[PDB]
Amino acid sequence: GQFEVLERHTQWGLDLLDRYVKFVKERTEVEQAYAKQLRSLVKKYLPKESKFSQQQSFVQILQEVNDFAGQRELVAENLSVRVCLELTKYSQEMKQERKMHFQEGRRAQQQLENGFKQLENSKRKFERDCREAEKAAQTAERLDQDINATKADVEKAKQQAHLRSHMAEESKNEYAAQLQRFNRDQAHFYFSQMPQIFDKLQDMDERRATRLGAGYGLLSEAELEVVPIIAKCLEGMKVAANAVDPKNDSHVLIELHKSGFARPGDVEFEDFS
Amino acid sequence: GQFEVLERHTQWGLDLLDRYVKFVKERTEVEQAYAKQLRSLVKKYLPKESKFSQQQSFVQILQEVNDFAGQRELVAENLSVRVCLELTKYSQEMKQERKMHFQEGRRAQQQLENGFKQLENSKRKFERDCREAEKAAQTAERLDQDINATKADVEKAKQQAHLRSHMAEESKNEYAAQLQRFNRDQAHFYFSQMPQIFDKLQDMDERRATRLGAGYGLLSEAELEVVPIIAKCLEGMKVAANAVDPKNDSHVLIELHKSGFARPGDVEFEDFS
Repeated sequence: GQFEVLERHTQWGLDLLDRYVKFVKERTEVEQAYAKQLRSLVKKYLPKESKFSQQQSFVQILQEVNDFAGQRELVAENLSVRVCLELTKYSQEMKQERKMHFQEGRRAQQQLENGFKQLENSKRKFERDCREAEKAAQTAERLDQDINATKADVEKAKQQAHLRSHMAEESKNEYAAQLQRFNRDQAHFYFSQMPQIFDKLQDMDERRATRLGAGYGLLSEAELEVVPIIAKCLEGMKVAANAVDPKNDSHVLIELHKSGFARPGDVEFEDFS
Repeated sequence: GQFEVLERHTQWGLDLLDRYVKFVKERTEVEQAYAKQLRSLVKKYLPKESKFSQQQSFVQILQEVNDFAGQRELVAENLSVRVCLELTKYSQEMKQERKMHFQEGRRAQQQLENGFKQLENSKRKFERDCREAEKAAQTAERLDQDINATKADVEKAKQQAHLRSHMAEESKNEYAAQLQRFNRDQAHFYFSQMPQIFDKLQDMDERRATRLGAGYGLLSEAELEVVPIIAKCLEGMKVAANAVDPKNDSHVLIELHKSGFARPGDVEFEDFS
């Protein structure tokens, strides 16, 4: 009974494993689609004038957003490897080890069942043999009481009875031996054989569970790894914004252009006379 | 000259403003599409068995990922407000203030140009008036030298000359006054009038530049604001993974099910005889 339960439960353990793997695969894809659009966006507004801080910082910011997208691709990459690829391989291993333990258990059950079939046939053969001996005893008996039967009639019927009696005895002994044989095997089957199989499944199940736990961890671990650089990115944007020097951009304007500011002097008198 | 340059430059300042606004709007949309898929994902694997830590932590993790999506929506929300909405309104204000300063400048140029047209007409009228006086002087002169002309011929032609001479003098004075008038205005135009307009455009431009700088800042500021909760989210996932107690889940299994583990005893002997 504890066999069918472990069977459904260990299968459930692999199913959950396979779902987590599936959940991370999609997380990976969702993450990548995002980074993609982030790249595209940066492409769309980046320079196809660039002397003023205003136009400068905007580039520096587009740059850090572009780096940020890089970090997200890094997470999608690591998860895809440390989790999906690895755990998918590991789920295949455990799916197989599980199969092996159950085959060993089934073989154990089959060996005992075959023992039971032996028990059965010997009991049956004992029963029928008992009936014959009884039917042959009733016959010999009745003639024995028939004062008109001959001594030969009694002798013959008695022979058949003694004969069937011995056969029932022999059949009884094989039934008995078989019973003793079966009971020991069954006892041993439940005392050590099944417990030993249960241990293996408990061991494997616990290993998958622990490994599934580490898989859970890789989800947050991949995020944590990129935390520092994402912080670098954010700072890079904060400095860029504070780099915008409005009063100085003005200075730069009335500079490269001033050489064209002509201040016309007084118009002259046109004496025609 | 410095007018047309400031004209193109201040327009460029508003254009860059409008591009940043545009860049953030899309960032907002890219961010939202991401959070959406993140929500959908969590929906897809969340519970439509839940007694084992393994199934537990997975939910707790799906929960924190779901919260994470919330934080991203929060950023998309804030940017959409503090940047897009606000700066779009502000770009409209500055587009209008800019228009106003240039109209004031154009009016200044038109007033001077109209002054020049006055100068011109007076010069022209002086020139033609000079020629007449000259043509009339050559006529009076020639008759004056003609010993066969009469005194009347000379007198008449001289009258016409003196007359045209006075008209040329009067026209000269109006040309002169006009010149003095124009030169002062032009001088004043370039000394104070245009400088005063330039200041206003410099002031406005610098204000848009500074404001555009703050807009740049809101990009990183919105990220920083959610940094703490995103950290909470990551921790929530790390604990969940470390909460997976494999050895204890086993315990929970051979519990709610054990009441069904029947250990069959010895089969009994069937004495038929």
